[PDB]
Amino acid sequence: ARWFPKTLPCDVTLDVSKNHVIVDCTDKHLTEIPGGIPTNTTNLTLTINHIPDISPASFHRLVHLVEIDFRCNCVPIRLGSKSNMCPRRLQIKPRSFSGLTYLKSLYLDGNQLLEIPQGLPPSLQLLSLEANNIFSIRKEQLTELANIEILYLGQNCYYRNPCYVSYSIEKDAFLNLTKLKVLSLKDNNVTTVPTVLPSTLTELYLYNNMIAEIQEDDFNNLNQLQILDLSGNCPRCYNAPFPCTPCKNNSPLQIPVNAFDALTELKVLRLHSNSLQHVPPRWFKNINNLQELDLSQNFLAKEIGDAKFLHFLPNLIQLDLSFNFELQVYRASMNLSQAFSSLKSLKILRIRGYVFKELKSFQLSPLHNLQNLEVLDLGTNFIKIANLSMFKQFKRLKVIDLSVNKISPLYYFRYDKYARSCSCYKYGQTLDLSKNSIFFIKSSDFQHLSFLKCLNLSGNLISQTLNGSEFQPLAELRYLDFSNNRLDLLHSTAFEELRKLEVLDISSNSHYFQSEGITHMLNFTKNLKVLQKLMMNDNDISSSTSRTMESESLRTLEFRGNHLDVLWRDGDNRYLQLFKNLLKLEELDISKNSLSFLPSGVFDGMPPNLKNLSLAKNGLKSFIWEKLRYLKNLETLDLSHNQLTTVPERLSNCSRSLKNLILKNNQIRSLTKYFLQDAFQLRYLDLSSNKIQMIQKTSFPENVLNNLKMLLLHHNRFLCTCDAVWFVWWVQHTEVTIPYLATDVTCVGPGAHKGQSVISLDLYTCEL
Amino acid sequence: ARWFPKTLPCDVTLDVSKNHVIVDCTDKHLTEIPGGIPTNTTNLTLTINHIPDISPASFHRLVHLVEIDFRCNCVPIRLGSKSNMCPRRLQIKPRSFSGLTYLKSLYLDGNQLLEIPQGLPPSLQLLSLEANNIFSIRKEQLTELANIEILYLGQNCYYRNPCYVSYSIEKDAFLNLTKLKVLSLKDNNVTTVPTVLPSTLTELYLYNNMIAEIQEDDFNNLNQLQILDLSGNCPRCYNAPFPCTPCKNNSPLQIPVNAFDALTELKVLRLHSNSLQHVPPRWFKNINNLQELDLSQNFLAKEIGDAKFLHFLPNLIQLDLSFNFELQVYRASMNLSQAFSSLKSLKILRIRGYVFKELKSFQLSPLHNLQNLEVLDLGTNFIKIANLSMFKQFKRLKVIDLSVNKISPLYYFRYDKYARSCSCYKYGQTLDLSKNSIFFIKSSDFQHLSFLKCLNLSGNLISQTLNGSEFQPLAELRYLDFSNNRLDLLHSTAFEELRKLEVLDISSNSHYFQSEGITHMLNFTKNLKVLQKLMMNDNDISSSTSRTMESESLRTLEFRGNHLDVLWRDGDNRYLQLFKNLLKLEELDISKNSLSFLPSGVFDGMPPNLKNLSLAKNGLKSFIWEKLRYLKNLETLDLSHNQLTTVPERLSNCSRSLKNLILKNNQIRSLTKYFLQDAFQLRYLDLSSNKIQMIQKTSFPENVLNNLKMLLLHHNRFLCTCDAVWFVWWVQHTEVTIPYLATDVTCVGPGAHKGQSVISLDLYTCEL
Ligand SMILES: *[C@@H]1O[C@H](CO)[C@@H](O[C@@H]2O[C@H](CO)[C@@H](O[C@@H]3O[C@H](CO)[C@@H](O)[C@H](O)[C@@H]3O)[C@H](O)[C@H]2NC(C)=O)[C@H](O)[C@H]1NC(C)=O
Ligand SMILES: CCC[C@@H](CCO)Nc1nc(N)nc2cnn(Cc3ncc(C4CCN(C5CCOCC5)CC4)cc3OC)c12
Ligand SMILES: CCC[C@@H](CCO)Nc1nc(N)nc2cnn(Cc3ncc(C4CCN(C5CCOCC5)CC4)cc3OC)c12
Ligand SMILES: *[C@@H]1O[C@H](CO)[C@@H](O[C@@H]2O[C@H](CO)[C@@H](O)[C@H](O)[C@H]2NC(C)=O)[C@H](O)[C@H]1NC(C)=O
Ligand SMILES: *[C@@H]1O[C@H](CO)[C@@H](O[C@@H]2O[C@H](CO)[C@@H](O)[C@H](O)[C@H]2NC(C)=O)[C@H](O)[C@H]1NC(C)=O
Ligand SMILES: *[C@@H]1O[C@H](CO)[C@@H](O[C@@H]2O[C@H](CO)[C@@H](O)[C@H](O)[C@H]2NC(C)=O)[C@H](O)[C@H]1NC(C)=O
Ligand SMILES: *[C@@H]1O[C@H](CO)[C@@H](O)[C@H](O)[C@H]1NC(C)=O
Ligand SMILES: *[C@@H]1O[C@H](CO)[C@@H](O)[C@H](O)[C@H]1NC(C)=O
Ligand SMILES: *[C@@H]1O[C@H](CO)[C@@H](O)[C@H](O)[C@H]1NC(C)=O
Ligand SMILES: *[C@@H]1O[C@H](CO)[C@@H](O)[C@H](O)[C@H]1NC(C)=O
Ligand SMILES: *[C@@H]1O[C@H](CO)[C@@H](O)[C@H](O)[C@H]1NC(C)=O
Ligand SMILES: *[C@@H]1O[C@H](CO)[C@@H](O)[C@H](O)[C@H]1NC(C)=O
Ligand SMILES: *[C@@H]1O[C@H](CO)[C@@H](O)[C@H](O)[C@H]1NC(C)=O
Ligand SMILES: *[C@@H]1O[C@H](CO)[C@@H](O)[C@H](O)[C@H]1NC(C)=O
Ligand SMILES: *[C@@H]1O[C@H](CO)[C@@H](O)[C@H](O)[C@H]1NC(C)=O
Ligand SMILES: *[C@@H]1O[C@H](CO)[C@@H](O)[C@H](O)[C@H]1NC(C)=O
Ligand SMILES: *[C@@H]1O[C@H](CO)[C@@H](O)[C@H](O)[C@H]1NC(C)=O
Ligand SMILES: *[C@@H]1O[C@H](CO)[C@@H](O)[C@H](O)[C@H]1NC(C)=O
Ligand SMILES: *[C@@H]1O[C@H](CO)[C@@H](O)[C@H](O)[C@H]1NC(C)=O
Ligand SMILES: *[C@@H]1O[C@H](CO)[C@@H](O)[C@H](O)[C@H]1NC(C)=O
Repeated sequence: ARWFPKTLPCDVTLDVSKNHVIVDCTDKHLTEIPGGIPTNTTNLTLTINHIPDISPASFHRLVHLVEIDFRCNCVPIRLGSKSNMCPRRLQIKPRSFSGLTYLKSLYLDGNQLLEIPQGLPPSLQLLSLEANNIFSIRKEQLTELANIEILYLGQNCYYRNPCYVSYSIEKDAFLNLTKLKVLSLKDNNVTTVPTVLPSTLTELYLYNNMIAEIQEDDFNNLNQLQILDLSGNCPRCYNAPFPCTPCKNNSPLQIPVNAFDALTELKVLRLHSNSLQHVPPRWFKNINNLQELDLSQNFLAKEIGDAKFLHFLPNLIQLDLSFNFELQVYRASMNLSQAFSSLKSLKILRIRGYVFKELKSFQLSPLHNLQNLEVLDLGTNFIKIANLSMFKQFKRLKVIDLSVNKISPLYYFRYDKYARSCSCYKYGQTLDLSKNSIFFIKSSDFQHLSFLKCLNLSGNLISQTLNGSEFQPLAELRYLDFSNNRLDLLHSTAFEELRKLEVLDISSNSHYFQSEGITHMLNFTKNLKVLQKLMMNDNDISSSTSRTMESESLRTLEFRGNHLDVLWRDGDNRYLQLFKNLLKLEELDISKNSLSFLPSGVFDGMPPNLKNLSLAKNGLKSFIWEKLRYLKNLETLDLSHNQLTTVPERLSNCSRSLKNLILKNNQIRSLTKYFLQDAFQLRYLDLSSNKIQMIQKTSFPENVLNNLKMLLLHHNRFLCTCDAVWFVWWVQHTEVTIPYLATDVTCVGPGAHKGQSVISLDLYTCEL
Repeated sequence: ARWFPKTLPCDVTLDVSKNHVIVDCTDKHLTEIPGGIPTNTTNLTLTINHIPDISPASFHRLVHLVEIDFRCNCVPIRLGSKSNMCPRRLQIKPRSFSGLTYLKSLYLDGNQLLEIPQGLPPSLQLLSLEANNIFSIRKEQLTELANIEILYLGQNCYYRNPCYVSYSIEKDAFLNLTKLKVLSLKDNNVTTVPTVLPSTLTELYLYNNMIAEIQEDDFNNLNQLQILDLSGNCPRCYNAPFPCTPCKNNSPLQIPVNAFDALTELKVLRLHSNSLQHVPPRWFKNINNLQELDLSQNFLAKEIGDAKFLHFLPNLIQLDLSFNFELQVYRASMNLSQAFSSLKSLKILRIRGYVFKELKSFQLSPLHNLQNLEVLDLGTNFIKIANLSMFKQFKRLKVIDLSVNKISPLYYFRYDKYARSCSCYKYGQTLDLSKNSIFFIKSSDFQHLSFLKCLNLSGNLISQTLNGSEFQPLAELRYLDFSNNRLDLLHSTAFEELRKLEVLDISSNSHYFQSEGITHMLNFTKNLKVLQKLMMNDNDISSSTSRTMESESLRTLEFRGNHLDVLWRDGDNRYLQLFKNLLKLEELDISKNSLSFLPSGVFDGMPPNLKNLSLAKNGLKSFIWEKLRYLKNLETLDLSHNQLTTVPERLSNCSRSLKNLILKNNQIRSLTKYFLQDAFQLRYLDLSSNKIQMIQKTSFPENVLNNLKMLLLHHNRFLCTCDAVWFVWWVQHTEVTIPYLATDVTCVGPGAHKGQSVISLDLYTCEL
């Protein structure tokens, strides 16, 4: 179909709507900028490569460039790879970017640059220089950036990329940048807030620095500021998973009471990890539109009980007061101030790491009349006693998170959560009791909680024989996550009281299935009349008392990580019809079941409307492809990560309906003579990570290839001799999507073509 | 330096003491018996091969053969592999074994033979024909076996190898075999006990058959019988993991009261899975020397309460009454008859699967004065309540097994446990409480059990902050298995009360290490003054409050399955000396820790007496070999299953003490010019499963190679051209142990030599 093959090692996407010709060369092991890049290229990306220098020859013909994303070409030694370390820093010669008069964005992050690149065009609106060795900002170096709007200079002096000296900023360095909206000097060893900053700033990030005190003048002219982040200045270092140095004498970040007076348009204020002991109400005197306030990782345990500053925050949407506990005090109860009732517009409230022994209904009374409250997160508190019926006065809430607690009958601790690199809530009211010490359950525990749509009891100590009476009040429940427990299916009436249950997860409940002679009733699904999805993964199921699983509604069953090779032992025909009576079953995942072979009767004993079947990671050494005729509605068949050596003689003769066939990571050395002859329903074929040497025209007919949405042939043992004249010509001139063509579709031999891509091959010698 | 290379594909071991020249060809993918087998061969083994026939040419010149082990050459379709199924049964032509006048043993198991091979020598003492299609025994066919002593004919007609008809045995078929000591007709569809059997029988096995009734005459002349096994005749099929057909009307195996009268020398009687409801005392009237009695998988729950037959068994050593529960009764208590006190010589008593709610001290009173009692196993009983202090009257016992129970504050079910294929008890008194519902522990729980030397609390629900007061009475404890629990190391005083503790297993206690911000005190080892081995595997440890683990006695630490890549994050120098203060540490396993690279300071921060270190399954892309100089007492270094591409330039310049280096399963394509030059201390090197093409004398000097105990070079990409002239010659003429030489040390190329072994290569063309 194509007259000229695309030999460039980059993915070229055209977007005529926004007029962008995008060339993506991300992680293509390039030591030079490749030749033949389109002249109309607007967005050129060369991220994760080993190009040692940039010169006027680099973007000589690409005058229409609007963005250059030249990131991580010489990433610092500690942040980057150790197998392929950068020998020398990126060298930018003069007049490299001056000729590109249309350049709006330029990312030169992770390149070990010592200074700000000079000679940049006046049309540049965004400049990113993160993870470099630029630790001294001078006014003369910023003169070229007259029209810059976004400027990232962070991660230039911190534990992962040290500079061994304090960050220096000349007085009024950013002042004459009259269009600067976003400025970020995060993770830089900055000692004072740089002044005078331009009034047009909308976002300012000075987090994870050595700023010990804020002056009252530091933000006197930032009347258009929306986001301010002064986190990690005098940090709370208890259990920090990174080198953490707190301020001397355990003092907090000293912020004057009138420091935020000029910030009338402030929406987000992040004071995370600042060792604050008090929050003065005077801070929020002129801040009426504050929507997000993060006060996590401070010493505000006593302040949570008084918190007079909450009366000055009626438009606050998000409030975070996590990990504020007194280092050596295990409180008896949580004391929330009555001022929390004045937070009329609050939707999310997170108070993790408060650390208290007992939660009571009256302790959450300041939160009763907060009509817009959606999320109440009291996780990681080590709560031992909590009457779950107290949440009957919180029916309007979407999520009630009590995860990681001791109730019985990396986000807040990571150094930089916005670091740049080179679920059942949709069902309704969720009550998360995951990672808890609940060992026994009864109907009275879930009393007055009939409104719940999802209950996550994952990671608990429940080692009970459920008989259909432990969740009687949970009538509206649609999702129950019972994973990482010790479910004992002695009675087939387990879970029957949950009549509106659509999804049940009983994965990683292997305990009773590991010991011999224990009764297991897998026929418990018959009583659940509206169950759509069931997961019983990693349960090590090798035996069952019941021979059949019945259900008139189940559409998806995940039986991964079990021992169906033991149940379907050759000669034992008892469990071959285990999934047959699941009449509406469309998806069955029976991967990771040690099935070296499939006995006769497994295909006949499959349900009638089965569409997607996965036999992946089983170690299958043989497969009777002709047996796929029994599976009349088969669309997807996943046989990845197996030891299969051959493909069927004629795939169309094995299955009339098969659309998607995944054979990746197998021992296939050759395809049959007429493999895809008349396979008209086939739309996707994966033969990657195999040992295929030759592919002929008869095996891949054109009428079948043209209907394919994608064909994967990468990581194969292709021999590129004159016998492979058809395959090399077809691959080069086809319009079929074949991923990784110019990076992992390689000739293993003969001699000269070893390690060469098939897309850049020229077999003119085979026709003289 | 051998003069003639050993090209035979079998391991030839010489034993001049017993004149045995052993030739082992087990699993060598042979389609013919290989040529050049030594003439003095006594023991020839050809197990797991595809040799289609045996003829007089097979053992023509091997006249000194005392044993032929020709097993699993045509294994039945259901028992064997499906990728390489046998096309036709093994064909034995006439006069194949008649010429071998010294043949004493002949195993022809798993070959689909239809009849007993005829023309065998008169010197044969053992003949095994298991897993074949011989289901009709005639007297004329056993004429040739006049001097046979051992004869296995089982597994010829069962679910894994059916015959579709009952097993037929002619009357007095084995009677004239006047030397027959062992006879086994197990798993054969046998309907009646064959009569008259020869009086010289010492062992008889008729288990897993259709014998519904025993006649009083069946064993009237077996006065020399020691072992009798009539198990699996009228079996108990509840939760059987194999096709199980019980006798009609739930009737047991009908055994007359005087059936065992002539068995005066009987030592072992196995009546497992016979659906017995009563055990008449009259059975053991003339059996005074019975030592083992297996009555498991029967319906003897009520009989355990009366058991008058135990008065006729004073010399019984082992008694098994497991899985005798009434299918639908959960008893309140265990009722053991007072007749158990008359078992003076009993050492092992197993009563698993009795199924009862509460164990009380007085219920075990019949076992108080049994002075020789060593093992009391009451596992798989679902016991909910049991005062552990009751075992104070059982100090003499070696093991008290209460595994798989509900106590809170494949052997019995496999078809044939003797099927032929093609721990802390040494410390002292063990109390096994594994796989139980114990969620909380205190000193009073282990009161009066100071005598215990090992306590296995593995697989329990303990989610407690141990502070050194939960095991105060356990003063003599040397081993504590606390694996598969939820250990919370809040206090560094955990386990300190166990002062004589030598081994501590806290593996698979990942729960609290998975959630952020939780305090973890790994320095708890300092208080344990005699701890020799500590295992903290699969705990997902990514953070720690303490920076150093201290111990003046710990010799072995297993830290597998953790996140040392997170603790030793580049730039974070805080946990690099975590294992340094473990001064007597000789073994450290830090495999499976996601360590793609080792930061600088890990080697310097290692303990001084570290002998063996494992960095296996880490995904290591690079390794600074020169850093091994810090580890001055290093003998073993295991870097298996990693992504290392190169070996050091000079291994001698890296380590002066390294004896064993394991580099299996890596991406090494070539060795450095002078790799093992002057590395005289090396005694073991593994370079198997790598991509090495060439090995020259400069990289592998002979003075260093000759001192090696073993050198593994299998599964490599060896190119066998004239440049590899030295490697092929050395490998052919060396006495150094290289395993898998004539099976997996193969030439990948060029053309002609593809798939050929290097041992059978002839490079005479490279020297003309
Ligand atoms: C962040 O900036 C501070 C400076 O504001 C850096 O601190 C300084 O770091 C250097 C190098 O580690 C220290 O110098 C050394 O001092 C020792 C002890 O006197 C001496 O033996 C060495 O030869 C060397 O001179 C210096 O004392 C230290 N100053 C202070 C006040 O701490 C810090 O390294 C920077 N961190 C990062 C990650 O960039
Ligand atoms: C080795 C034991 C294997 C298995 C055997 C179960 O058949 N037992 C068990 N299997 C599993 N997975 N968990 C447990 C927990 N405890 N038990 C013992 C047990 N608990 C209850 C009964 C009921 C007794 C009363 N019965 C009736 C009640 C009235 O309407 C008719 C049934 C229901 C079972 C019988 C019983 O054992 C005999 C278990
Ligand atoms: C997110 C919480 C992380 C961590 C914080 C503590 O490291 N807490 C915890 N870490 C871990 N692994 N487990 C648990 C279980 N409960 N808690 C809460 C808790 N329990 C006890 C105390 C004692 C209070 C009294 N104190 C005494 C010591 C001696 O001088 C007198 C006071 C000992 C600790 C303090 C405390 O939290 C403040 C845990
Ligand atoms: C090509 O470069 C332009 C200019 O940098 C990118 O434009 C940004 O697009 C996003 C999404 O529409 C906007 O939010 C930004 O405001 C745009 N930036 C500027 C400076 O206009 C564009 O995304 C790039 N194309 C691709 C595919 O990455
Ligand atoms: C070689 O064959 C002889 C004869 O079958 C084997 O001898 C048996 O050895 C075991 C101990 O290993 C004794 O218990 C048997 O009584 C011996 N049988 C006979 C008939 O004497 C010998 O083990 C074989 N050698 C090897 C290495 O397998
Ligand atoms: C065990 O022997 C019995 C006969 O004693 C076999 O039973 C017959 O099997 C055939 C084939 O399935 C049936 O047509 C007969 O009706 C069966 N007869 C009876 C009485 O059951 C049985 O198949 C044999 N089993 C094995 C595993 O060899
Ligand atoms: C809550 O804390 C305040 C101090 O911040 C204290 O005065 C008050 O008594 C506390 N409330 C309760 C119920 O303990
Ligand atoms: C739990 O709280 C409910 C009221 O919400 C009450 O009826 C019930 O008795 C309480 N249960 C316990 C065990 O305190
Ligand atoms: C339950 O919580 C666990 C974490 O504790 C999480 O992995 C899982 O996805 C949750 N369940 C649902 C349905 O979201
Ligand atoms: C269900 O189990 C509970 C708790 O053991 C019990 O009270 C109840 O009677 C049981 N109901 C049935 C029908 O088995
Ligand atoms: C499950 O199977 C058992 C027999 O093994 C039967 O008694 C029980 O009624 C079955 N349960 C259902 C829901 O079909
Ligand atoms: C087919 O089912 C598999 C699971 O077996 C799933 O991962 C895949 O997304 C499904 N594809 C379609 C098109 O439904
Ligand atoms: C398979 O192909 C053969 C030969 O054309 C034909 O006889 C047979 O009916 C086909 N079966 C199916 C299911 O297509
Ligand atoms: C033990 O069982 C016998 C019947 O076998 C019965 O007579 C006796 O009362 C039982 N003992 C107890 C304590 O229940
Ligand atoms: C456990 O038994 C001992 C006697 O061996 C007794 O002193 C103790 O009180 C008992 N404890 C309980 C909880 O029954
Ligand atoms: C404890 O029991 C488990 C099985 O429940 C076993 O794997 C482990 O080896 C036992 N511990 C010891 C020290 O033998
Ligand atoms: C140890 O913990 C127990 C509770 O398990 C407590 O009674 C005791 O006072 C504690 N001792 C110390 C020294 O902390
Ligand atoms: C463990 O370290 C903590 C500080 O992190 C210290 O308080 C405690 O004494 C240490 N324990 C031991 C046994 O060294
Ligand atoms: C590992 O070290 C132990 C001593 O701690 C030693 O006995 C053992 O032989 C070593 N393993 C190997 C493979 O050398
Ligand atoms: C050992 O290696 C170091 C580092 O490459 C090198 O400087 C030194 O010369 C080597 N030792 C010898 C004896 O060559």
